[PDB]
Amino acid sequence: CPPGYFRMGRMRQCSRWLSCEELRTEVRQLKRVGEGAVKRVFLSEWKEHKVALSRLTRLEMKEDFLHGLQMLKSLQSEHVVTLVGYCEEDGTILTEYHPLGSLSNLEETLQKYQDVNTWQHRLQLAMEYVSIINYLHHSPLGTRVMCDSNDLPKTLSQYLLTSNFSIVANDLDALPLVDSGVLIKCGHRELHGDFVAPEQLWPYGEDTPFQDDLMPSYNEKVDIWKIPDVSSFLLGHVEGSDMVRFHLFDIHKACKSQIPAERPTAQNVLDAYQRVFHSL
Ligand SMILES: Nc1ncnc2c1ncn2[C@@H]1O[C@H](COP(=O)(O)OP(=O)(O)NP(=O)(O)O)[C@@H](O)[C@H]1O
Ligand SMILES: OC[C@H]1O[C@H](O)[C@@H](O)[C@@H](O)[C@@H]1O
Ligand SMILES: [Mg+2]
Repeated sequence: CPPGYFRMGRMRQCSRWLSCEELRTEVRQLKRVGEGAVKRVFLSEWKEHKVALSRLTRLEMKEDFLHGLQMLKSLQSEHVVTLVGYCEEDGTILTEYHPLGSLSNLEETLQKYQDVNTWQHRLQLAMEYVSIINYLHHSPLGTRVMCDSNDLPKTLSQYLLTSNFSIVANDLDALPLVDSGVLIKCGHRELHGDFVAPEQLWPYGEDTPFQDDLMPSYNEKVDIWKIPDVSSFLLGHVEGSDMVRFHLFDIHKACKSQIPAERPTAQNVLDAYQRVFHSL
């Protein structure tokens, strides 16, 4: 669809984005389905279509809410959830509903849908995830980083499983730009652990207390760092999974280089995933 238009369901053609009056008069809210530091999300209906209605939680998270909306408007593509309508005044966003929901439900979903509970389909799932990262790193709005991914469940929370079994990014609230000398930080609070990239950890030791003003900024390689965790989750433990992990060890090891500049690009990881896929 051209910029500003959407298509879903049995729509053969593209319709303009809905506005405040259409959301106020034509959408019937059905039941809560998610939440949400920024949005409260409701399964809803609009004509024959199930849609998601995301409502701003607190007029204080407002700034994060419009960022995701602006990201959503400019980043429409096969990799992002379809934007249907929005209303800034009401702090609402309308998008295509995906009844399989969060990527977290993958294992639950794959038991009906076991024509696709194979290693081949899971690895293709993993290739779609990397394709999104590659798209975000080369987006209409420049290189964008999927900042809100400090642990596996939270990272998966941000993507949806479509009924065809593609993946799309959904939550784009935290999407800083990397560029000029423009680097980024994922929040203002100290990050800990091994899921975040090591350059996201405080670098100055226990004898220097954390000060965000001293925390050095970083770039889109923090997304590369997290690829093997998402890929491994998607492969799961069905026949062939460990065979695929074996062939992915080294590309995944390059994804965990302590030195960010040594990690591959998303395009490199995708390329290697494809070669491994067709070889097996
Ligand atoms: N279009 C949709 N179709 C189906 N389920 C959805 C849809 N949008 C959101 N949900 C569900 O509701 C949740 C909404 O979370 P999300 O949009 O990430 O809100 P949020 O406030 O930004 N959460 P956070 O990650 O803390 O910033 C998702 O993780 C899904 O479980
Ligand atoms: O919840 C929003 C906030 O969450 C975490 O602190 C980080 O991952 C940030 O990038 C993000 O801005
Ligand atoms: Mg989220």
